[PDB]
Amino acid sequence: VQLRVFREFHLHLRLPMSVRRFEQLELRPVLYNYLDKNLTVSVHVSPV
Amino acid sequence: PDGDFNSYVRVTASDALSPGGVASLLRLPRGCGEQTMIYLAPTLAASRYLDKTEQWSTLPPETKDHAVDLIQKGYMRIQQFRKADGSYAAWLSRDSSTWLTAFVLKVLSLAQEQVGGSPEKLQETSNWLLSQQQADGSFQDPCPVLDRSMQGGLVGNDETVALTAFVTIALHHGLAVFQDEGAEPLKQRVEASISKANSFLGEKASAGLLGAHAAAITAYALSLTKAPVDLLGVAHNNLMAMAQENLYWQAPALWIETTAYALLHLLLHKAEMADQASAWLTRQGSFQGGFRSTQDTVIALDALSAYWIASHTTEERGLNVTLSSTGRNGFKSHALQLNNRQIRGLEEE
Amino acid sequence: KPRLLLFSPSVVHLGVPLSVGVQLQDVPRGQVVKGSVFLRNPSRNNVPCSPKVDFTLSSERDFALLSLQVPLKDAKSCGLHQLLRGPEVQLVAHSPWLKDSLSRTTNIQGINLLFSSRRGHLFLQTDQPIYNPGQRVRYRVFALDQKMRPSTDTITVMVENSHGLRVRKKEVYMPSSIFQDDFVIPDISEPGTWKISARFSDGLESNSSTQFEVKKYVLPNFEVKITPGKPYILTVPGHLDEMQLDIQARYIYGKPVQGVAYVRFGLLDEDGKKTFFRGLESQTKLVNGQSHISLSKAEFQDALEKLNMGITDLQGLRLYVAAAIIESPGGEMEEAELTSWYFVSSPFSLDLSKTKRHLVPGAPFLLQALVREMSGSPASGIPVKVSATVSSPGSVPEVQDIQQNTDGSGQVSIPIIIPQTISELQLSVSAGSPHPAIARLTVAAPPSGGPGFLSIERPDSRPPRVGDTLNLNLRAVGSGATFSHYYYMILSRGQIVFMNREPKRTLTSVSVFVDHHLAPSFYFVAFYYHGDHPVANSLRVDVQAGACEGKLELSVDGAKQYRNGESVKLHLETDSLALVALGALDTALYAAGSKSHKPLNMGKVFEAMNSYDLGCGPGGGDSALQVFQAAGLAFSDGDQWTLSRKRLSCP
Ligand SMILES: *[C@@H]1O[C@H](CO)[C@@H](O)[C@H](O)[C@H]1NC(C)=O
Ligand SMILES: *[C@@H]1O[C@H](CO)[C@@H](O)[C@H](O)[C@H]1NC(C)=O
Repeated sequence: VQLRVFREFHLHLRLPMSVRRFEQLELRPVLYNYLDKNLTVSVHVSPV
Repeated sequence: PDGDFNSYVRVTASDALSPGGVASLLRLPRGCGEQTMIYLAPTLAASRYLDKTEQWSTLPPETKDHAVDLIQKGYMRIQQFRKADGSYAAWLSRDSSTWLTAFVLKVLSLAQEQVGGSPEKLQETSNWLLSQQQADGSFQDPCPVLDRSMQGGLVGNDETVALTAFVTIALHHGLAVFQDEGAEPLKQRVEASISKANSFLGEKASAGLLGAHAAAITAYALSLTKAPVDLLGVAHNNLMAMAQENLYWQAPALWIETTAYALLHLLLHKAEMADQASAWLTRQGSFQGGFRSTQDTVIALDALSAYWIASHTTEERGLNVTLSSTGRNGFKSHALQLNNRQIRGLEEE
Repeated sequence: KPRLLLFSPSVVHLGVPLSVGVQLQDVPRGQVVKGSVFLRNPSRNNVPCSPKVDFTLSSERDFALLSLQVPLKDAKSCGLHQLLRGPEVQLVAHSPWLKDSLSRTTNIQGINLLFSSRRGHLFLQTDQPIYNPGQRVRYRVFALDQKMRPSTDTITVMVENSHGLRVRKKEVYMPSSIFQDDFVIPDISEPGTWKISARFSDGLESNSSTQFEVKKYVLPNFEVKITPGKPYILTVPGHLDEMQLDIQARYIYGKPVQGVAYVRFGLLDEDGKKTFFRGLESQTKLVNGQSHISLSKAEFQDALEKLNMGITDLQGLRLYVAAAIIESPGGEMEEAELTSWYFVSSPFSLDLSKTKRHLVPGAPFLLQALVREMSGSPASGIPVKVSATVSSPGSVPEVQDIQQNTDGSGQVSIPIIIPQTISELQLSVSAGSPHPAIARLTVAAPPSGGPGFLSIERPDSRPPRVGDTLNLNLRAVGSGATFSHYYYMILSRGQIVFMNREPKRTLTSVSVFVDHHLAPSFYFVAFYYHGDHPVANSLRVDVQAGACEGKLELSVDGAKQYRNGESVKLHLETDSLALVALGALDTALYAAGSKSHKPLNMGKVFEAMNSYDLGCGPGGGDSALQVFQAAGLAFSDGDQWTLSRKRLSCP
């Protein structure tokens, strides 16, 4: 039984398998906007 | 220093006679006390050869029961020719013969696995055989067999030594069917008699100048009956010194009989040497209507069955490995074993 | 003249009952026979290691189907496992009537069977198809017997490494016919394919296996699929067709993908050597998630000439196309490859495996063919032309031409007529036009002077479903009408199932109810006695694959769309109390996996059930013994018998 899930507006984040410590990397989360209305959002990463 | 340590061990292990010809020997015994043996001996030899070689799958199951009933009738055939002391002469009125009693004893002993006959009757036959022993362990035949061409290689330069060896062979064959309890003096005297006979055979073999067939049967009798080290060694050395050359020795029945006896003796003792003898024997037996005399049939069939059962047997080919080491985690030793493990060359990690 | 028949499967599986059918032929009405039947080892001694089963026969009841157990304990007792060469056991039917009536040499009649050790079915399942190194693996194994019911026997699972080394072994005592277990892949495991096996403890050769690939991966976001316009390319010297492809990119949740597709072309040989064209590459955007590309004939020929090659060399080579699309503006890239675009000289195919061989003379010969597209679904409406030459029966050979269009699933049944006294038949089949697919078949007629022939006609040439009756028309051709009954039997999954007796009329019709214990195929063997000789014929019927014995419908009523965290109502329904083994799997795993790894569906179950069969070929034989041997029987009446199987697999 195929059972698909959807959000119509979501964040997709794909981290690598592993990263050496002290080595700079770049995160590229992508916003998907499948709604019918042009939007505007603010994106930030929670410090830790 | 703050790394992760892992260890892995992996142990990779890297690894006959045609049924129709032998089947034709099944013939219903008929005739006098000698003709019944004439018919039965190749028949029982053929039954045993097929039975041990597992060639029944090439014949209908009705053949097996027919052979069983035939052998039962043949065994019952000589029960009316038995004398008072189990002499088993050619006739009730005629006198007995040592070779005839030996042959009857051997056949009855070899045919006791299918039908249960009273061993107490076989005790009297063994007793009669013992009663004719001489001072040095030899035996004398009161009357020669009526048919001389069926006796095989017994006739020749020497006859007494071969007759004694054959009688000892028959006694050893009948020794297995002896009851595990009762008649203790009987078995003790049988052991003493056979030991004396092996001593005599070893002395004669050391003396040498014996016939080829006689030397072969004496060597086989010594090897089978647990001869002493010196006598067995000298007999074996005498036998191998007369080996000829895959061709070994339409061949005469004497050649077939001596080759079969040598093959059986050597198998009792198999590396690049029995193969040529077995191949020559099989080629000789491939002749249409081959194995003329009864003795050659019996001995060749027994030798070929023994060779087949010895050659086709396999080996376990097991393996065991144990690792022991000392570390901060106390002490621990670890054992792993591969084997056939239902998979040729099992590999473990 | 009186005879006692004896039928049994060719191969015995130890620990599973044997279906032995006995029959009495040409017996006076006043004779009633009674006896016993048992197995027997010929070598060790006549020690029957099987419970003797009695049978009573008479004129009114001249046949009886007995079930003969072969327990493991007795079979081990007789030394059947101590045999050196040849796993062969004998079956014997002993009755005092034989000696009393026929005055036979001995009252033992039987066959030389060939035992085996397979028994029951085992099915293995894993958590997911492809695993990351250092990730837990959960597997469960179900155990069933040959009757397809749950079993409580004891199995011994074992895992294997990619190199082939054993890694873990266990033994279980199932009370519920399911065994679940977990194990961890070592973190440093190299990429490869691991295998999990499971066999019955007693049965050495009753193993069953599953595979799962181990590979370092990150689960993808979208899947790329390349679809050729046609699954073949015509390299016939007359013309070369167009080469066109459609590449589609689709997110896992359904929405299309916006991005740029970069495609490269090349040649690829069956060995595995790829030769790319330094050129001919395509870089096109994706509209609605699909991009249409094609290779023109002129540019393809130019590329071929630049490679120092001609179009004649494209015999076994295939065009290999690789694509690596880049999503925009996400930036993620995914790759796809095609390795199934063969170069062919004919756009169709022919499968004459359904056609019988050495069929009887005097009755129509049905040629059955399955026209199928080159790497595709079976065709329909494609004309098939058959040229059948009936070779010299005493005069010059005569040819016939018959044309018929395939109906559905490619099946075509062309009834070429054959006269009596035929010598041989030569068949030239051509499917489609232009560029036809040509096949040939030669059939040799049976030797003359036979006691007759039996013709089994099937009015309907379509696979019966389950629960539908099947009608076959028996007829006797070229024989004397001295008998009174036709004797027929059914053989499904290697065991005799049915055995009956139909009276003889003009065009006798037999009806067999296709039950649930006959799937997925069965053999219909019928025969009759023309004096003192058997005349037999056989036939194979493939029951159409459909529903189960029971049922299980997992249905979620509503739309496919959902939202994360939602509650979903899952309904399960059966016909009795059952242990439903559930599992929900992501779909991006299939995209991640390099190679397809199909799950356990009804096809695998059907293959498992019929893998125990002993039948071989589509049926038919030159004599009765050949027919029975092809079917998988062991016949012995007293004058004829079938030689033992040489190996488990048919030639
Ligand atoms: C959203 O953006 C587009 C340009 O990307 C602009 O033309 C449009 O007016 C905006 N609003 C919509 C689509 O409702
Ligand atoms: C069972 O094991 C044998 C080797 O013993 C193997 O060849 C065979 O393919 C296995 N059967 C399966 C996996 O169904």
